[PDB]
Amino acid sequence: EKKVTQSLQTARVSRRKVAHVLWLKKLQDSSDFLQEQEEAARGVAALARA
Amino acid sequence: MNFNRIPTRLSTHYVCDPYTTLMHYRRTFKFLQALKAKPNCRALCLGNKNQVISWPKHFDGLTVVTSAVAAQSSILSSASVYYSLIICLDPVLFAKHLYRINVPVLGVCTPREIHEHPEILKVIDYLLP
Amino acid sequence: ESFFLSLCELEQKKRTERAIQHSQDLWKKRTAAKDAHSEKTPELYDGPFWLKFWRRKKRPGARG
Amino acid sequence: HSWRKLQLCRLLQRRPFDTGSPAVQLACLTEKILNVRAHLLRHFRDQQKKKVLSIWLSRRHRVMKYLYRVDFNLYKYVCQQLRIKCVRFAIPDSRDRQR
Amino acid sequence: MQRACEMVVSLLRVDALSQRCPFHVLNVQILDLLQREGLIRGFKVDGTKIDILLKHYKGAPVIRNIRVVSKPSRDIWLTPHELKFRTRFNTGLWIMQTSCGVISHRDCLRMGIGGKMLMAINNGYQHFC
Amino acid sequence: RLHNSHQARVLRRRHVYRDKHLDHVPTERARQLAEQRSRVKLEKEKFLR
Amino acid sequence: SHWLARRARGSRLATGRSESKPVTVVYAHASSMETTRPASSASLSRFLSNLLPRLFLFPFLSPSQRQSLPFNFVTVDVAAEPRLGAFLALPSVPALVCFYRKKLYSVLAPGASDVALLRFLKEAADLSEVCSRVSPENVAEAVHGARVAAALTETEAVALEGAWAERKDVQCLLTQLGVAMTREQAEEVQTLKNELVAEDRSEDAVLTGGRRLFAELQLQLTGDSPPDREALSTLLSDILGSALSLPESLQPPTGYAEQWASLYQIEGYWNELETSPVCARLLAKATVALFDHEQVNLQELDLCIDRASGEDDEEWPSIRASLSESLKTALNADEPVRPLDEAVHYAHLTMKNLRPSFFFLGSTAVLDCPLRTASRLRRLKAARLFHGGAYEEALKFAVFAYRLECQGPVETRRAAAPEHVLGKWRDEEAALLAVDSSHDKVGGNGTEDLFDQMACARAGWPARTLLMAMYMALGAKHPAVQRSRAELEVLLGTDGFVPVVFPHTRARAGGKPIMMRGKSGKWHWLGPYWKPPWAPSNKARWPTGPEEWAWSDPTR
Amino acid sequence: VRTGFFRTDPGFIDPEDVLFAEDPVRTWSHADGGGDLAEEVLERSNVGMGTCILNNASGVLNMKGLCGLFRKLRDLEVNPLKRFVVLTSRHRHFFSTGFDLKELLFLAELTQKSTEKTIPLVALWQLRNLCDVAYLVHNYTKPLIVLMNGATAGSGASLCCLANRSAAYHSSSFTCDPTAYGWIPDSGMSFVLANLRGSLGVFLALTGHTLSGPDLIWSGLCKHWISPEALPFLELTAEKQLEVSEREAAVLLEEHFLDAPDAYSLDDWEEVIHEHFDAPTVAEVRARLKATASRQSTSVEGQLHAAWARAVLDRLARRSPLAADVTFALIRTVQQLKKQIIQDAGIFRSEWHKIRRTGLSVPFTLQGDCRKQILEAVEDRLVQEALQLELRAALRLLAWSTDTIDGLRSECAGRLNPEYAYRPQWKFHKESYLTPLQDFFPRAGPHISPSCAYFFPTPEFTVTPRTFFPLSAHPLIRRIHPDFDEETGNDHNPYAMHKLQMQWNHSLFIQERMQALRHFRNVANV
Repeated sequence: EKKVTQSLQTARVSRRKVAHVLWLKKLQDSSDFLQEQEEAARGVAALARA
Repeated sequence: MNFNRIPTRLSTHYVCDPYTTLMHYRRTFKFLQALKAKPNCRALCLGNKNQVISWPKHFDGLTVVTSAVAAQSSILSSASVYYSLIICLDPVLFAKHLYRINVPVLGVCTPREIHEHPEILKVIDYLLP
Repeated sequence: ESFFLSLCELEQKKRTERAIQHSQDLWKKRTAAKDAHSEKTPELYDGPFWLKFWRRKKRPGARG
Repeated sequence: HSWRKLQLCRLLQRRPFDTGSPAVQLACLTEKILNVRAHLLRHFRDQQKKKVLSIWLSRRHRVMKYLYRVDFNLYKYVCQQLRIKCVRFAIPDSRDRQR
Repeated sequence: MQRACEMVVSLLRVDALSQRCPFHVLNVQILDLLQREGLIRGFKVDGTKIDILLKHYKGAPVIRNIRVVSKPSRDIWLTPHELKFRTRFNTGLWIMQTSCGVISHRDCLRMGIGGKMLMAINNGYQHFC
Repeated sequence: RLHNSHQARVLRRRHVYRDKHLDHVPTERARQLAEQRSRVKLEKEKFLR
Repeated sequence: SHWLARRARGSRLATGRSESKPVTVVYAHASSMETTRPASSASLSRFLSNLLPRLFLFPFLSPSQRQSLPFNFVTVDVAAEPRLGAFLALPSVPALVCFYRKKLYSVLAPGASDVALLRFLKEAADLSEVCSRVSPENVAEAVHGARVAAALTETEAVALEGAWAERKDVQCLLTQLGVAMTREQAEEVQTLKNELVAEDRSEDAVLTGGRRLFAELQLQLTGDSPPDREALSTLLSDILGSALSLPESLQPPTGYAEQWASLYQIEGYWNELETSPVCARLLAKATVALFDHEQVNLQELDLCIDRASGEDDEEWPSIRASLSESLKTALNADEPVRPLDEAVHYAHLTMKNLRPSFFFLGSTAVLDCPLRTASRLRRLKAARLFHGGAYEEALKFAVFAYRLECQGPVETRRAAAPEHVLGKWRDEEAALLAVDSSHDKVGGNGTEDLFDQMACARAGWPARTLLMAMYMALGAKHPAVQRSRAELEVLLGTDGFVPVVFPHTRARAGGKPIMMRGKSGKWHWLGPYWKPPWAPSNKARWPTGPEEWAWSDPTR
Repeated sequence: VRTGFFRTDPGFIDPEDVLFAEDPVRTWSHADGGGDLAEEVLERSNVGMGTCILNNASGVLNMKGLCGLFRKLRDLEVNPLKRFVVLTSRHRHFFSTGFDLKELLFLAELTQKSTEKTIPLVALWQLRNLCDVAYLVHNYTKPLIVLMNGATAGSGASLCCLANRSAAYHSSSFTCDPTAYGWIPDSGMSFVLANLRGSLGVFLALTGHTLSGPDLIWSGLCKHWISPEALPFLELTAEKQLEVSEREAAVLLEEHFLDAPDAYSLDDWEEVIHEHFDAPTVAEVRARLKATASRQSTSVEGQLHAAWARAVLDRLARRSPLAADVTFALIRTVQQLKKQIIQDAGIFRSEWHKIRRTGLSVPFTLQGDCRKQILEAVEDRLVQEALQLELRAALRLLAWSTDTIDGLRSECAGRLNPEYAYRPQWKFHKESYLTPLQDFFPRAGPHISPSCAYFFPTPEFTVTPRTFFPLSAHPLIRRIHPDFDEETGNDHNPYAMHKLQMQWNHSLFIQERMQALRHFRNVANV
């Protein structure tokens, strides 16, 4: 039965990380300076390639 | 309206439950019948002024201790000559005086009184809830 | 064929089925309770402290 | 520190979530002892952590004593992997500090 | 042995219908001896605890005294002719553990076997160690 | 069992593990489980008459 | 009746819609608030209307354009659909949400750049994938024309061209592969795995290695023919970072800081096996697949299982004589002794530190003992059924095979819980006298008996590991797994057990709180909130509980 | 009053009354030897009285329970410091289901597998133990208060109905339908049924009619009506039994008798039952019932009696004819013996009623005492005769009645599987069954196994004299004994007491039964 209990503990841990990933997603969206800087870096890369 | 502790546990009262009360009645009825079947026997009745004016405050049993050295002496010491049954209604008040009294005692009291002063069961012989 | 033995076997089989059902129900209940406990966030005890309980009154002197 | 303890656990664990088996307990206690020793080397004025370190040393000693009797081969393997002295408890210790 | 020396406390309760004690097979056997001797009304085994339903008579409890003889830090053994002298002229129960089980000192004396003296129940004032 | 010296403790061991959680002792939970495999409280009567 | 409305639990209008495409793009606007005033929502709607038909070439929008779009385009009004508004929870409007098969993926918020908008559209199209896309060179011209109709720079043209010319990305590929794996789409999983394995994507190895390995493993397992054990061995070794837990036959044949940092180095994908249930399930399924051979003949296996009983000494010689070479090889083949995720890096350690057994005297192989042969036949059939899909029969046969070894062959043929379980507190003389003759016979596995399994935690038992792997590969919540576990408990006769364990001591290290004497106010040990072990319960000490104005969640 | 509640208001629930509710079973939790509450019979240790509780898991009675109860009752009876005994059950829905139907089926198959069909020692031992326990229950020499606190199926109600203080209360069911599975009343059940007015007992045993509540009191099965709350009260208050004399204690026991409700289910049916069941034969009973059904009477009473007769015929058509005939013969024989005893004693109906009334209370007058003596003698004779006849009939049924086996099989199948309610398809001389059994002694029926000769040289039930005072190992305590013999110096016969101890022992019996079971299994091969 320990093995069956292990299959339960994996699900319990996985759902705990699912919540944290959502929290980071909110923090990323709130971050606009980071997003604009990354877009500017991508544009600079395209300019260098051209 | 209240600012005190709120108890969480309630204690039952087996001594004053329905069946126990019925048994009390059945057992006391036989003793009362046997006592009345005999002649020239008087029964004393004791209570409190606040639960009875007309009733006399002095009787033959009362001793009326007046000295400090006599404080420990009981006031119902001589009731045994005159009476063959003491019907008490204030066992808590009269406990020290009904202790080891040489006449049968029939006490009437409430479950709260019994539980708060269980020592009254050592001075009561018959109980009528 | 012994009807006594056949009845004993049938009794055992029915008892086995009932025990299986009861065990499965118990497992489901316990697993649900523990999953709910895990899902719930740690509760923070917000009541009074234990300064009165820090001290103990044990039997005094020897013999204690 | 938690990452390092997780790596040691994954090395010495019975199964994926085994964290209480005496081998994993020995690994985690060793890691905690090392972390507290580094912290003390930095904050040499933190006195309570020396007491905590002594307590954890005693706990690790008891865990090693238990594991030695319970599983000798695994005890040797754990000591080898952790690079710690493989103390043996075949007979009771001595009252001489030189021994 | 520790569990029995603990159960002494649970057995020596007064003004209680029943009391709990720690569980152990030795405790169960001593309780069997006590019930066969009619010193307790009964007992119940519930996991880590045993609930002893005590017996009373005229208010006072049947068990009036327990004297511990064999403690976990010191065994006490007796030959038959020493047990006879030590239990001389006493109506109390001296619990003995032997190769034949947990029995009374009277069974041990009739069997003439060497035993370990655990407890003395209602032995008054009679002890040597 | 009095003298639990080193030799006594070594000689007194039935098994590597003492799985106290695998012992069998009668229990009220066990009795209830047996009955369920196979409790209503009642109020006292009053005897008014 | 849009799925968005169904999820919102209502019938709110979705004017966009008046084989569903996998990706749905929701355009949330608030045109109802300002009908006479165009506001910014009207301008954005005009830009999108003049942009999408130009970006996507077809030889709000006309029906032809709506159909030709690679994604399902639906428009909603957050100011007129209260249910959808709460469902979307959009902080501001106008906005563009993207759902990948009824799952939120990305949200473009108001006031975004043209480059960001183009990247959003390109990503939606890629995830979704008569139909064509404008060339990245002409994307700038298309955007400029759309802007002119609704109403360029040197850097803007380059940015737009690069963004439109970029190919699929790691997030898109990983999400698609995960969904395909959960859907058991073999051809999809294959194509996506090949694209991920493509050399140009090797730069994303740190992010794609685990998913790639598990996709390979899932493809190998889901292949119609029984999985190839040799092929599975390589992937399993890669995933586990070692091969010491594999069966022997399948196993392939200086500075201070460096030495002290080598200790914390483990080379297995353990995060994924301890976090992702799909990965652990796949690992257990792979162990189950390894638990059987490939040359076994179906009819011969069935006949041998039917004839063999595990004890029949009058028929065992005929069975052994009639066994074929291939079946005998399969029976003698090595099989796992512990779960592949269990006992890694120390399975090589030797075990050293009983009574009569059901197994034949001097037995050392499967064929030596009749019981072991029947057990292995049942293990083979159970694994075959598990691979096929007959989970119920697979679990049944696996439990029967394990019980043949744990209990006696007669007690397993009974197919019922034991009549009496001896050894309890009270033993009845009826049971003691009916205990039969196979009473001292005890054991399992074949070399280590139950008395050895009890003593050693590293002992192996393939029959036990078969069931453990099946349970792990199906899941605890699986109805079949729950039924099988209940049946196992009942049949073994250990149901209804109530552990009785004493409490631990209330002695704790360090002592009790002490405040330093003098004028410092420092705690020599512990603080003023310390709860002594000899203290009542929290519920006892705080009868009222949380007040109505306390915070339900104490996290800051 | 308009919306608020009042105590006088009907339906007013008392919160304290609801809160203080208790589980009835938990009153006997502290009653065992080892404390695990697994023994068949649990004895509580109390001052001045004895308390025995039946604790079988299913409420069935087996040899282990028989032996335990026998030893406990004998010890309590001999003990003079225990002025009275109390008997109850720890079960939820049953007080006693009677002897084990599975055991009966096993004994029947064991008997009928043999070509000669000899009576096995296990069967004879079990039946003789049952008879001896029933006689002890009836003849106990102390106030024995036995409460039927639960349903009583089969023949398990005799242990209560035979006691000095048989008692009933609400939920005291009584379903004596032994003929449903081809079996007859036993353990004094026939005596109890025959001791009822008219043919009420015969009607009950034949129709399997269930009487519960005050029906027991009004029928006469149970003397008194006492609530279970008295039993703990008696345990706690039995210390004045030793402060008052024996007769005073016996009268003190009566304080716990209550007044039962006047309702009686069969109040307006005793005459009809007697008329239809006073016949000498079940064939005549069936004919009378059919005539009543076909009376073609449209009156109210006519239609009521026709419906009742149809119901009785339907309930009788599904039973075993042989079992019904044997039960009728046994009960009628006991009733006829009682009538003959009364007629030969020359006691009229009024005097007999006044004598019977002495059994419901302690007689305070000398004439009442003499009447009680007469009642004791009559009941002793009747119960001994009923036990002997029941033993004979049961032994012969075990050997010859295949309907017994089929009925037991069907009863077990129905008990296990609800849909297995299928009724067996069934296939008479009173003397053939009631004649004396043949024994071995240096008599027409089935032979008994030679092994029986050690314990029972005669398979005929007979009352074995018993001591009424404790046996000591000390010479003086032995000497003061009333059975003390100056010639030998011992207070008993050690040679006979050895056999008695062997007879009352479950280890020997269980070994014998397991060996018999193994031989029965080998009979499968041959």
